[PDB]
Amino acid sequence: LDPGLQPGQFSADEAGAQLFAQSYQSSAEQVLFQSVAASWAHDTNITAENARRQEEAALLSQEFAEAWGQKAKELYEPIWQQFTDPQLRRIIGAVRTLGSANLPLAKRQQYNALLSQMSRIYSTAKVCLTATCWSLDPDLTNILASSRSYAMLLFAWEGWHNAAGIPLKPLYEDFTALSNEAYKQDGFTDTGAYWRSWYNSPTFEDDLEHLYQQLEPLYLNLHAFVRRALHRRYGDRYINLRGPIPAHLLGDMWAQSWENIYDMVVPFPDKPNLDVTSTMLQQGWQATHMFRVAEEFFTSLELSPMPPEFWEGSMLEKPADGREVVCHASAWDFYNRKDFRIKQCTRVTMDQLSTVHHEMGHIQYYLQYKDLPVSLRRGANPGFHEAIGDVLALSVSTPEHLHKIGLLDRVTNDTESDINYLLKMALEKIAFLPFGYLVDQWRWGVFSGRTPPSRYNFDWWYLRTKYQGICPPVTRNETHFDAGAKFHVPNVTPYIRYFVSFVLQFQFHEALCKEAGYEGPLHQCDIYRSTKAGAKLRKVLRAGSSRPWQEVLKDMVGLDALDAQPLLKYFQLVTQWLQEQNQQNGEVLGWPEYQWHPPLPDNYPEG
Ligand SMILES: *[C@@H]1O[C@H](CO[C@@H]2O[C@@H](C)[C@@H](O)[C@@H](O)[C@@H]2O)[C@@H](O[C@@H]2O[C@H](CO)[C@@H](O[C@@H]3O[C@H](CO)[C@@H](O)[C@H](O)[C@@H]3O)[C@H](O)[C@H]2NC(C)=O)[C@H](O)[C@H]1NC(C)=O
Ligand SMILES: C[C@H](CP(=O)(O)[C@H](Cc1ccccc1)NC(=O)[C@H](N)Cc1nnn[nH]1)C(=O)N[C@@H](C)C(N)=O
Ligand SMILES: *[C@@H]1O[C@H](CO)[C@@H](O[C@@H]2O[C@H](CO)[C@@H](O)[C@H](O)[C@H]2NC(C)=O)[C@H](O)[C@H]1NC(C)=O
Ligand SMILES: *[C@@H]1O[C@H](CO[C@@H]2O[C@@H](C)[C@@H](O)[C@@H](O)[C@@H]2O)[C@@H](O)[C@H](O)[C@H]1NC(C)=O
Ligand SMILES: [Cl-]
Ligand SMILES: [Zn+2]
Repeated sequence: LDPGLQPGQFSADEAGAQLFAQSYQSSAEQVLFQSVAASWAHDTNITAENARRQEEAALLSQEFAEAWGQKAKELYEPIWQQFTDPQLRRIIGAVRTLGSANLPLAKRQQYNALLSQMSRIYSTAKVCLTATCWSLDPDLTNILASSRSYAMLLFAWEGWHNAAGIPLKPLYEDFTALSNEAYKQDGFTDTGAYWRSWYNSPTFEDDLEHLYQQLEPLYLNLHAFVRRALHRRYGDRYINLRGPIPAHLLGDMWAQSWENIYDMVVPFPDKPNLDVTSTMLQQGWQATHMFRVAEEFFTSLELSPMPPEFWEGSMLEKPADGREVVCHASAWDFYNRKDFRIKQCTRVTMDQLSTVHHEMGHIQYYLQYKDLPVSLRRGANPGFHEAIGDVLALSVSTPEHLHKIGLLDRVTNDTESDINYLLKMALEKIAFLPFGYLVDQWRWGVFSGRTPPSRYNFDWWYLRTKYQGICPPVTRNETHFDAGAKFHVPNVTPYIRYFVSFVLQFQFHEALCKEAGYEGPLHQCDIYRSTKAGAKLRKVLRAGSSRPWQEVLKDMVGLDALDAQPLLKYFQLVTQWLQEQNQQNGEVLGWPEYQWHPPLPDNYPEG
């Protein structure tokens, strides 16, 4: 560790703790910078030499975290919990938490190499047909989205899960043991306990379950309606009206968003076509247009534009040269208050437009809290950060807004059009809920030891069937590691944040619409050009993690807890309509033939 980056001396009392805290933050910026920079170089240009530089950069950050971590515990361990300043207790609480830096050197290197290898495996895996091979993004993504051929979709689903999942498994086991070993020395029973403590709610798991119970009837009804629509296209052989849906027929590799099958489920096809992708293609929209249009929504609210550094630095398309990259969208803060970037392999579609807004939301957060102490540059909780861009995307997807931006010529205000719109949004928002809830339930069980390696896939599919009511379209066994085929698992980044954001964003939407002075139905609200709504959103963004998230929420929304009510209110019309339709069609809500799997196509796997 470079001498400048090492800690000096401070008094062993609260007043000393304040100075320790101030100096820690000054040094940390450079170490965060070189780390993030080394990660960028690798993720935008995957090579062994860049991977090695990233591993070296991570080692340095562990050195840093060790020096300052041990210093905080040297001075403050028996006394920091009774400190009078609660904002101090949060940083000294953090700095005394070493994480992987608790590992001896050889295991640090093993830990860093594992993250590097798992990430490379997920992002360079391919499905080969003969000579040629498909990558996840764009090739397999476009197949899952626009093929309606049962066999083709199955070849893509099976291919990807095998390519990514199988080689990840032995590495994921080693990672889990090293991860737990590290956080066990910080006082947590396991890494999962550490991840949960970010929400600082002693009753987090029960609060989540009580939320899910309110939402589950909305999913069951969406599920049944959709299952019926599929049965009409695929037939009685491949779809069971009383069983789970095959996991490859919902438009998405993880069946996590159902937006791509909108055309099969749209109840009133004679109204305006709310999927706007084909108009985007016809008009010749490119990535740059999508980002500029996103930016302009932000600036309409009197929030910040993207700085020159973002446009010069960002990667907005998959590289055309001979270069491999991590294609999973991501937003980047370099912790120097100047450099902020998005890395997205942007495709020209309506959902990608929402994703552009999603990522730009992360950046806008960075732009607003950049003058705060580096430790306070986070969301109020991780769910806040994930909700910002989605909030705006709610206004952007409205037919009234799509008209303003030239993507929809008709603009009708009738109950059939509302049901079309609300159903489309449910395919994106309601269909995600079960998946968003289950990923970290799986991962928490793995970290606790409840799910050992011999049950990784057993317990994944139990949860997948339990919550989503889907089944794998081919037989799986414990050699498969289907969880590993989802980005966030091998990239070791938590998921519960997405479930929290899909609820929170409707709470934000309701409050910003009210502040904008908007009076009609909540699902028709567009906050475009509302400076008042902007000022309110800005207060949350500039606060960072300096105050408890319960208080930040209260000031914005009037409530100090997560609440499903605004989401229910938003969807109320289609919730009532879907119930009615399923009764009238004699549907069964749920999948009581839980053991059912579809047969293989006759010529599997040829074509
Ligand atoms: C789409 O249409 C709805 C419904 O509009 C209402 O019913 C229709 C059948 C017609 O008869 C309309 O003339 C009638 O307004 C619109 O929602 C409605 O918007 C109005 C005005 O924004 C709301 O009236 C307000 O009510 C509040 C009290 O909550 C008062 O403070 C205000 O003074 C104001 O009068 C009305 O509540 C609202 N209706 C419902 C059921 O929520 C909607 O605006 C329209 N959408 C678009 C994009 O034009
Ligand atoms: C499209 C979005 C990408 P994201 O912006 O949340 C992406 C996911 C990710 C996480 C770690 C490494 C690399 C990427 N998150 C980010 O880029 C940011 N670092 C999130 C952030 N949080 N605080 N500051 N920044 C995402 O993954 N969405 C969920 C719903 C999904 N598609 O499963
Ligand atoms: C991808 O990364 C490699 C390093 O892994 C970069 O290659 C270096 O480029 C510089 C300047 O052009 C040379 O001086 C080095 O000798 C190169 N290293 C190697 C191992 O070849 C490369 O520039 C990166 N590509 C892009 C587009 O950024
Ligand atoms: C797990 O399954 C592996 C491959 O899958 C099998 O073959 C495919 C083509 C399907 O038809 C399906 O029935 C089978 O699952 C096997 O090679 C492997 O032996 C299995 N693993 C164990 C431990 O038995
Ligand atoms: Cl999280
Ligand atoms: Zn995100």
